[PDB]
Amino acid sequence: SPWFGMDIGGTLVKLSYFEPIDITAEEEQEEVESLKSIRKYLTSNVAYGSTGIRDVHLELKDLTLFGRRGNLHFIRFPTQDLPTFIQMGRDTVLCATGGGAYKFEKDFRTIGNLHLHKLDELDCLVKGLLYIDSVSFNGQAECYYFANASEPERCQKMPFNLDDPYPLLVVNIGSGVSILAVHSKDNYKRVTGTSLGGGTFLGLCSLLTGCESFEEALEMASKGDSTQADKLVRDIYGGDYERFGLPGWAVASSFGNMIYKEKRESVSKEDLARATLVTITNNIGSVARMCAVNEKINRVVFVGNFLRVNTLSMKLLAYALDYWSKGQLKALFLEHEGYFGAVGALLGLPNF
Amino acid sequence: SPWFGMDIGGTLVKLSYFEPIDITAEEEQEEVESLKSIRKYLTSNVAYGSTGIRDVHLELKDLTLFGRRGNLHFIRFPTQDLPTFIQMGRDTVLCATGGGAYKFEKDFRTIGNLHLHKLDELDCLVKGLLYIDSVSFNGQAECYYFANASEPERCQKMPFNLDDPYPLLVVNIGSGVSILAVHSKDNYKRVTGTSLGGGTFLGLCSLLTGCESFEEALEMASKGDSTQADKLVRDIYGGDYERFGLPGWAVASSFGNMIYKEKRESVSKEDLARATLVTITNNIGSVARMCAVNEKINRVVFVGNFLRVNTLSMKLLAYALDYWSKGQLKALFLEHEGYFGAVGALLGLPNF
Ligand SMILES: Nc1ncnc2c1ncn2[C@@H]1O[C@H](COP(=O)(O)OP(=O)(O)NP(=O)(O)O)[C@@H](O)[C@H]1O
Ligand SMILES: Nc1ncnc2c1ncn2[C@@H]1O[C@H](COP(=O)(O)OP(=O)(O)NP(=O)(O)O)[C@@H](O)[C@H]1O
Ligand SMILES: CC(=O)OCC(=O)Nc1ccc(CC(=O)N2CCN(c3ccc(Cl)nn3)CC2)cc1
Ligand SMILES: CC(=O)OCC(=O)Nc1ccc(CC(=O)N2CCN(c3ccc(Cl)nn3)CC2)cc1
Ligand SMILES: [Cl-]
Ligand SMILES: [Cl-]
Ligand SMILES: [Mg+2]
Ligand SMILES: [Mg+2]
Repeated sequence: SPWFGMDIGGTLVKLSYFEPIDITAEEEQEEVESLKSIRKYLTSNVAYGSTGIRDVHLELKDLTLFGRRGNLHFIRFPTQDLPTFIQMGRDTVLCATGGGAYKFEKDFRTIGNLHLHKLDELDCLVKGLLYIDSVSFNGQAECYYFANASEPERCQKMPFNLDDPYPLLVVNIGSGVSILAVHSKDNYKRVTGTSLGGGTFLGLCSLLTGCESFEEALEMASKGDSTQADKLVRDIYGGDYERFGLPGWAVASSFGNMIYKEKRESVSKEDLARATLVTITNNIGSVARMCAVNEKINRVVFVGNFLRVNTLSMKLLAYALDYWSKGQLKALFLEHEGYFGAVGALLGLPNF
Repeated sequence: SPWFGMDIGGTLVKLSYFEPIDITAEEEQEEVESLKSIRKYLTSNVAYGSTGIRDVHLELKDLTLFGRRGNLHFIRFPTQDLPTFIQMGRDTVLCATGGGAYKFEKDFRTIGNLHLHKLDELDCLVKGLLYIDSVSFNGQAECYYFANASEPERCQKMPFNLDDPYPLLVVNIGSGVSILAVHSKDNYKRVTGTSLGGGTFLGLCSLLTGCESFEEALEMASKGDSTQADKLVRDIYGGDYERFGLPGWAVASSFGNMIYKEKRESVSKEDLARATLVTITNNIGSVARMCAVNEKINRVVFVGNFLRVNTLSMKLLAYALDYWSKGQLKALFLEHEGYFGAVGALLGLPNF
């Protein structure tokens, strides 16, 4: 069977596909035509239908997995379009994780003789993260941070070594947020979560601005000024509040200036998009900091797809975590941040 | 001079006024006419101008303060209307706290010979809270909780004793949120804060629903269904997620269902108001729980005016704190929750 790992989230389905490249002359004859058309279709296209996308830049090449060499591909599409995916299949062992592995279990079994193996979301995320970092990103670091995140004339992306990754606080920003504490390869726990995640950003931004996509929401936010909607410390005090170490630029009340009708009438869509992004991102960073202090962990890695093509939130997290922790916490990021559950699911295949 | 304590916040000015009731025959003759008209005007009216309100139900009667007996009155008005207040004064020692004590310092000194004494916000809140609880609410408890907050057929308001109030986690919900740890009468600290507070609720609700007042926002929210906007755990999994103790009704992504255009077109204003209230309140409770765990404090008291005439948020905080802490944290509330800074400022008067 084709080796696939699937993570069916509330918003996106993430798929990891291992394409063998050591196909002998005999193995190619023994392969069925449906298998050849599948492998050709996946490798000959970067867009699948109207909503499927292969993230070509993330591909791992010449990976040795399960005793074979191949390429590891990373594919995503909206969970809303899973019926189309299943219908394409109806006309194999599937290791699946995420909430949709349970919700859509009966749907996957409409594909005759298909064996669906639901795998623990926490196990898949941790095993997938540790595996990708162990094999590296084609010889480059999988993990990176923003060095000197306080000075913008110096803030630049730099590699970070996770060869001894324990302990680790994993902040998974999907539709919501889950916070995980990883103490060893076999000792990890879900600490807590918050409901203010990527779905909040996208849903609120759509209500406030009328944007029609995650990308359009980010483009609006890049042009906006969140201080037009937010009430800052200096709006309340007239300046910094030194007694409690609060700079004048710190947000005292997100959207707090929107209690005034005249300010609601002058704010732009871009301003509101930026204020939504800043509000959600700062809240995520603050919860991550509080959890790191309680878990006594100083390395905080952020995953999920809320940070995909989202350098604003990445740099805001790097700056905020460093600033508010007085330099005691480090914000870490991962190139394959959206796909670790799908990889971890694929890695559960030998158990069946 | 008239004995006043003032807390000038980003949204509301809170005023505590001590009305002496042991005025002798001689003292009444010696009083100036402007003083008599002030005392009569404050005690003969419950509405001052178009935006000032005296919370008559909070009045403390026959209080002995600074060697005199009197009544302690509690008055509020929007900070936006402070210029009108100052202009009424221009046609005394003022102990003032809050951010506006700094921002509007020069404005108060336009009142000739008026001495403004800015007092620390943390000192005023703690001293005011401990004082009011010490003198009781006219013989009734100042502090209360919601007993059996898990069962709605049993959840009822019940008094709580704070005669030995240490340690105490104070969660001050104004425009934003400040979290304080009180270890003794002279040992207390600001732990942290969050920018998702009452100003976020009011500002977002006004943007999303067009409501024109805090009261109208609460009335809309009482009629709404937050699950029309929020994505729940059961929306993602099809039910409860027992592996991590997450019930199906828990919110996985606030406003997360608003990523779908068809759901944005069917949601009502009341639903969005309720989702705003639930989102802000749950985030406040979660941050309070995390801070309580780190500070090793099990009594969490909520103050500010976000909870004024807001039983929904109070009961949500009581239920959530008890449920998510497995019964190890207790949500506490105070009748004079919006006025402790103003009282603490009034109590600083003998120092001048
Ligand atoms: N093309 C996209 N479409 C939708 N959302 C996107 C897209 N790209 C990035 N995002 C963001 O990524 C978030 C979803 O991240 P993701 O890690 O895939 O979560 P999920 O698994 O689908 N949901 P969950 O069930 O909570 O794990 C969305 O809420 C958006 O903020
Ligand atoms: N009549 C009202 N007008 C405005 N807001 C109200 C009113 N009644 C209750 N509120 C709520 O109370 C919150 C303000 O609470 P409050 O404790 O008075 O804060 P503040 O001191 O004015 N702001 P801060 O500078 O952050 O301390 C508002 O954000 C509303 O959510
Ligand atoms: C392994 C993995 O990634 O799983 C995926 C995942 O976790 N999805 C998910 C994300 C977020 C949530 C929300 C949440 O966790 N909670 C718990 C804590 N809450 C409160 C509320 C009030 C108080 Cl006073 N205290 N706590 C808020 C709701 C639920 C599921
Ligand atoms: C005594 C009293 O009541 O004073 C009144 C008061 O406090 N007003 C007030 C309320 C709230 C605030 C906001 C805030 O405190 N912060 C600090 C923590 N932040 C972050 C962000 C990211 C990360 Cl990664 N970490 N931390 C967010 C901003 C500021 C003032
Ligand atoms: Cl299974
Ligand atoms: Cl002073
Ligand atoms: Mg996910
Ligand atoms: Mg205040």
